[PDB]
Amino acid sequence: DFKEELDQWFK
Amino acid sequence: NIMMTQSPSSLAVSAGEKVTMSCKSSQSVLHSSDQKNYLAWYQQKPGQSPKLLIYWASTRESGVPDRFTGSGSGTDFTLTISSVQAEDLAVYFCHQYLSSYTFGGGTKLEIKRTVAAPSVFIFPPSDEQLKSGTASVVCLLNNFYPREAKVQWKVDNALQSGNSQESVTEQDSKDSTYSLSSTLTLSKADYEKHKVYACEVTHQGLSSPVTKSFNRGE
Amino acid sequence: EVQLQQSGPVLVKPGASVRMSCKASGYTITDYYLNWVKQSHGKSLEWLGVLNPYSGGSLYSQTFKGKATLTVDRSSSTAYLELNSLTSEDSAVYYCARQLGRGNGLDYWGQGTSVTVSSVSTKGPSVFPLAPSSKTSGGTAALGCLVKDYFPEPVTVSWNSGALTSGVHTFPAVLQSSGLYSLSSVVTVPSSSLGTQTYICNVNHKPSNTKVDKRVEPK
Repeated sequence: DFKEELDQWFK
Repeated sequence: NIMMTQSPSSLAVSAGEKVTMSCKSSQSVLHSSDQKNYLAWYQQKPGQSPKLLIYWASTRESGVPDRFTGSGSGTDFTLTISSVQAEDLAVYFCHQYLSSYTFGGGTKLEIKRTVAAPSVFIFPPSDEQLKSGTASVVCLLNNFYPREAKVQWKVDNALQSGNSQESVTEQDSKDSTYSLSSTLTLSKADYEKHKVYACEVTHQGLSSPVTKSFNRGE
Repeated sequence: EVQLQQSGPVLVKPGASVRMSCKASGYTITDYYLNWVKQSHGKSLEWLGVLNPYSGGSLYSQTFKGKATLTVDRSSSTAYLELNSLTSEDSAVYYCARQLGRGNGLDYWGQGTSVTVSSVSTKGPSVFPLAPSSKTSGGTAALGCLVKDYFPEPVTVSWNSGALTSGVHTFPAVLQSSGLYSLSSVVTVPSSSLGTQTYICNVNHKPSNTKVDKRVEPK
């Protein structure tokens, strides 16, 4: 979901 | 998306009082990798940009006074102001950034103070505007409380209607008062047909209406 | 110190595109992420997306995918937001706000860019003095400026180039029957020094390129 997408994008 | 609901919509307290305001998320905002509630609080004073107060639900940003404290877990969050100051008037927003960022609807914090009657001023139209063919007459109500006030325009004691507009300021961050401006707009031809231009003000600080007036052409 | 300086207010026709800027100063723009947040009214905030100034990449809210585009000029320390296919509902103040990392709040916000989407023509206001006179209060005098008939919002008013702020009241604009706005800005000053102090209202209406410095004298 978006939360996971935020996780990966900020890495 | 995660929806944020704040309550109450607004509240008002005297300086020195304690305030708590609520922020509920439609689901958990707890980030698993660091076990932090991705929850933030912002203060937005009138005419200013938002200011970060709290993050991780309870961690106070550098430079934020200790009287601001955030608390809560799961879906129920709280901002507490231990001793409200006159400058604390703002809309307070909560903010989840676990998922696609969403903000609460805000809680508007207002200040209560003693009754203050307005100081009333009246301004004839400028000679510059009159030459253009319009006459705007301005009535000013300065630094009053509470917010409720009534302006009535009188032209040689005839009550006007439909030819004025007014607005009130935000609350003052220092003395907690309000100010109001009202404009009576007439054509130049109508303006020159009368003598006395008066603004009559009613307010809780006045036992009877206050009239400020001028004589046109004097 | 840290500053996020955003570009001035704009009027745009429905259907068109607009690009606004957000210039970082007082810190290295590549050390923080930069979000864009829309404020449609005092009690509303809506997130558009986030920019990685170092890499140039962006992550958009699903709501603004295909609508907003985030870019950056690292050499000029400036980030940009472009909005396309503008509708009257896109009218709002748009903030840029920096964010250190995934778990941080939006720790610093620009002053915002007011975007008005409308078919109404720009109009610059007239600026008229509100002159002090006997109609005074206990050693004080009120004076001001009337900023009449302009579109769109906002106009900003300062007094004596920002050196006079105490006792100033700049009132919210009123929407006139014509669809144009008017506002007043007033200040209370000592009556004793009306003859030695000079009071000038600085009226800015960027959409009409209006910059007026009006001196307000008694009578």
